[PDB]
Amino acid sequence: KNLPEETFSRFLLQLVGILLEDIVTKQLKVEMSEQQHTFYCQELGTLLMCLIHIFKSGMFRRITAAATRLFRSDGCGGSFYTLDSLNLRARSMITTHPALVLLWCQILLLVNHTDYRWWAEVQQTPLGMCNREIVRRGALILFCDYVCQNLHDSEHLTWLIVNHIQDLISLSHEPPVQDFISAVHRNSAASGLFIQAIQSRCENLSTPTMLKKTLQCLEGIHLSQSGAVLTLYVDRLLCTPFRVLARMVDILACRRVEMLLAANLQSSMAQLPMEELNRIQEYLQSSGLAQRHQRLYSLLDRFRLSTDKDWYVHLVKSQCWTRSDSALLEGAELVNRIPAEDMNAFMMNSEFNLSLLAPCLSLGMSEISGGQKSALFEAAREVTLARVSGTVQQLPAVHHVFQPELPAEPAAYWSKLNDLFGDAALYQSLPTLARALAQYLVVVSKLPSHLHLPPEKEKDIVKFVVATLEALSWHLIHEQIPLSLDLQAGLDCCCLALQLPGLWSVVSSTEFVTHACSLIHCVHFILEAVAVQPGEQLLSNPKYITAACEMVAEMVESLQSVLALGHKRNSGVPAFLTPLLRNIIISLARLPLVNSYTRVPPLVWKLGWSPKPGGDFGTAFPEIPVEFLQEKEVFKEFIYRINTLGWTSRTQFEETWATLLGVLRTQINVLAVQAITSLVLSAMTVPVAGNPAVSCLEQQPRNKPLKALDTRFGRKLSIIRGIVEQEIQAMVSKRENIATHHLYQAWDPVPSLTTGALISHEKLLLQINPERELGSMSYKLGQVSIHSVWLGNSITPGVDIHSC
Repeated sequence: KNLPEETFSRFLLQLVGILLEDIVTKQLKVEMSEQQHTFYCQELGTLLMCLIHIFKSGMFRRITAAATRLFRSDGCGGSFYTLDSLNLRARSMITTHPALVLLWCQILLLVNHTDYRWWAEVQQTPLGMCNREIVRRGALILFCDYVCQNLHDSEHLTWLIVNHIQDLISLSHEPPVQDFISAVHRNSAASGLFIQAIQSRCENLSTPTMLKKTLQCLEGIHLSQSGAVLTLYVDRLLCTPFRVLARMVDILACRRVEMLLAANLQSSMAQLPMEELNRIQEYLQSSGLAQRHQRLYSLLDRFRLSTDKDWYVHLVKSQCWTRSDSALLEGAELVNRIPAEDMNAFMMNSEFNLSLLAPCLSLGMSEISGGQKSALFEAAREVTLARVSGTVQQLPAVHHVFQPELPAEPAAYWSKLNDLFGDAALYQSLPTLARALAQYLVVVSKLPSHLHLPPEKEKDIVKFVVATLEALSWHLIHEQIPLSLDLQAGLDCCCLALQLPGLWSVVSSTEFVTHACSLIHCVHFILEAVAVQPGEQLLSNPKYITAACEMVAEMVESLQSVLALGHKRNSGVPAFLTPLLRNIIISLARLPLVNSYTRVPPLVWKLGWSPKPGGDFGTAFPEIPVEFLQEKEVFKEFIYRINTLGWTSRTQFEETWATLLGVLRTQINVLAVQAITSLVLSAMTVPVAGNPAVSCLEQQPRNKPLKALDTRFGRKLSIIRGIVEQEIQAMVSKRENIATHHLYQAWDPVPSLTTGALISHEKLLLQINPERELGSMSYKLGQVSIHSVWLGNSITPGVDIHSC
């Protein structure tokens, strides 16, 4: 019993199917002409204009409902052109005929078929092919105009804004995406999600044409979300050097303050917090930004006020025993001239600002780097490490590995973790205690032995890198991003404990199999919930150990594609983590829990190689035999795993030496003389020598140390140009050496020379040769100058590196 609805709708959807099995699968000069191909792809152009007139004009009522029960339906046992067969033909129509794959985008929306498998290939959700950007930007102007019509479905609003951010803004002169944004300004909860996306994509919104299109879309947003547009107008986008992009973000930030005070004073204070308001004004005084823009600074002072020995002690309490302020560089100097016999009585108290404890550590280092020992920096190492222990004392006894896929399925262990740890008051401390351990571990390479971390308190700083990175994965499931500056403060406590020789050794032992496999689940969870758009991947024994072992193989192949600074695939990571997350995937696959599997290239596990592991751990595979390396595609992927990964204790250095010499058909003679170059240079490195995480290749200045210094006027010369050169490298230089975001990371790996200590950056003031970009550390034909050949090897006319 065939309906007349049913007879006429199988005839127009299987005549789209005849025209598309030809244009793909027919030869272009054999069966058809070219004058006969001007008119064969032009009969598919006026038959898709007949199908979007029946579904839109509404006069054809019965024909619209018939297709929706068919594209959802399978074919009759294969007797029809079914809807998954018809759509394989069209994605190979992408490239030859890109004007007719924009007409097939507007039909699939119109039938209620918004299926996220096909809509990701056409938009590339995380030089170029010139004929796809008509379709990639053409299917995103057509996917917004379907969202704007029926905006009641919130499932389609939250997909297109979180994923496509750099594309949603850069189209804003278009009549279907101009209407998508105004409804977001109408909607209360849909406006707040648009503003979390730009803070991740500020690294690409700096070119002068991409920033003029944000301010026309951040022009008028909802009044309940004008407190998140005023922390974005001050922190990120106002420091642009464009003086009509610093002038047009003065029109938009003074206008948020004026509509708020004529509004209710009740709803606006819960919108812009009293602790969050003090953070903003500390950014403007240490910089010159308040004195540049006068109109912005007048409006924020009126907001707050509507809402002598022992005399000196009381005045400093007003900004420290409080909730939060923006006085941080100004707050840190006041604590200095407390009489220095009593810091802990006046710092370790009920509620001292822990954001006045982490910038307290930076200023007392500058005193030590030049001169006398610091009452700022000695007594604030005592305060930092006592608060770290009690939270781990608040943690339970026996630790189980974090699992974001099946969290409550193991046990009721996670009942304690939401009440003693999951409190929103205990969570606030974990990014204030997280800036604390970031600045303390850096200066360890240049502190005296009074100031190094204790050996008994060394266990409790290993256990606390594990516990603050699990509060980061717990908000992405539930609430939002943590703060995305608190994405950035928690993964700096983790990058430094893996660089020190003390803290890295404790993570390797048998007692910490649960704590080293939980930094692998939680750095793969922050890298996948940011880079991998929904419906993708990164690139294209108990269970948890091999679920931690398979996790590290996937992430290292991304450093080619995903986390390489400036790739086409790196538009999705917001580029303040590509310094941070590149240095941290290296130093976790140097663990003896993991390292044996990671050197095996991925073409091997498709082939038949799987011996048994045993090392009193999970995976202790032997090294790869020579017979697999005799193929080039199999041999190009083993050399990748050994250079960016480095090596370990000296027994593992001679294992890779014997595998390459048996290779020494001429396509594999070329690529293995280049693999012997890279093994010697990891014995040439001046710290740990085999770790590309911490270190880089030693270089020698061929310029001698100067004569113009060392006089009484000459010692004055060295202090003045110490301040000028040091904030250049924060702006000008390339940070090849440095992962973290901190300021005074001046580090040049020139050794002393029979090698000795390392020379600091301030002592080699003008030694570095002019052949090299500032701070960019690589081979550039001048690493060892012949000054340094003759005084290490006295000739003038742990590995045995002399052996190799």
